[PDB]
Amino acid sequence: AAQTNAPWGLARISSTSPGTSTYYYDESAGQGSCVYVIDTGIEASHPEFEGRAQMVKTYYYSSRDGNGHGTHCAGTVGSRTYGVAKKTQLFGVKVLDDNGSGQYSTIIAGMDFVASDKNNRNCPKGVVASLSLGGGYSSSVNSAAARLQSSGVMVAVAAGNNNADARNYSPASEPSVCTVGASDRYDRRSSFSNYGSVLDIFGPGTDILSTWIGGSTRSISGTSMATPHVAGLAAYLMTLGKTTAASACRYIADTANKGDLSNIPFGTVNLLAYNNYQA
Ligand SMILES: [Ca+2]
Ligand SMILES: [Ca+2]
Repeated sequence: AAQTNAPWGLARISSTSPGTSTYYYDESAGQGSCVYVIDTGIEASHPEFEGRAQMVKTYYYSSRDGNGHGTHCAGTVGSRTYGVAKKTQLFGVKVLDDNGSGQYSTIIAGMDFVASDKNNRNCPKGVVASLSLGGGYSSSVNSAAARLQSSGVMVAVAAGNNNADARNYSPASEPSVCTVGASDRYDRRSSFSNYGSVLDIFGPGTDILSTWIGGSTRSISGTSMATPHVAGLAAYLMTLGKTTAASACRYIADTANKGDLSNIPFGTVNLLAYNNYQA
């Protein structure tokens, strides 16, 4: 399949080179996989989700996404126009309030929820969790991410937007998950992207068009706009049978575009998520 005039990030993950406009992908499109978006929620009614999104848990008074952040991230995973995995099932877990903030205890609960809840769901191609969030280092938060991974979920987390070593941020610094940095359309490390030895992979994160609340769309930037690219790619590869929840981050790194990025500090991987699609 080919989506012409795709958002640059989708085009980028299906090319060995920057500057293309077409997103090439296998038409299976992550069908039969499930991605939990742990965030501010998902506006499941957005036409772009085609009924494939639903809220499954909230830690606040409502399950509504009153911010937009979670809806944007979910859109990059699996919306029709803006998504990597256009036929995946999306599950919303609202651990962040409508200002985009959340307590560590709640974020941990949300992770533990997904580890259990997946057993109530029909996801024959496997399960992914996308965590576009984080704060300062916490062993408790890291441990929760490690548990979720261990339970058989592909966990992808944002590296953070501090232009610093991700070792001092959680869940970014948990080694056993997939820690995602951000790049821009000219293959530069995004100016804000964290870096460091803990990063597994980079994804498109600067000027990312996706879904927004009120049935709208907008372009925003962050390591968290890169995280769902990798989560969606994982789901896509899992549907294809190329890899598993336990091994997908490694597989993505194995098959990444190598050395294409600039302003990568010594000691940080120079690896850009790539679907290696051959028609
Ligand atoms: Ca290249
Ligand atoms: Ca890792």
